[PDB]
Amino acid sequence: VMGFKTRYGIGINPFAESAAQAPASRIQSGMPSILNSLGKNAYFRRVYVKGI
Amino acid sequence: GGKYRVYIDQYAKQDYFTVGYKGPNEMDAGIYYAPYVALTPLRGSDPKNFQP
Repeated sequence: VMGFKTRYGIGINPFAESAAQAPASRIQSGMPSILNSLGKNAYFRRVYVKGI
Repeated sequence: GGKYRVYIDQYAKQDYFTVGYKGPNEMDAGIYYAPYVALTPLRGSDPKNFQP
């Protein structure tokens, strides 16, 4: 019987959303989610391309 | 008095003492502890989840 295992977690930059003066409750998750970072991370931008 | 080896029953049920005799031979004790084996480790694993 054989296999393998890992652990590494995940997280984001505290100011990545750039869309608020401050986060709710003075405590949040650093783990990205639909309520935290989807479509909000200031470090990245996406553009679709068509018609080359 | 230099005569009796006094020990403490830390779990005495209420308050008492017992006086006893142990001579120089193992046959002068009145009681015997006869270990055969001890602390044989039990070791293995379950590979289905690989826990020890």
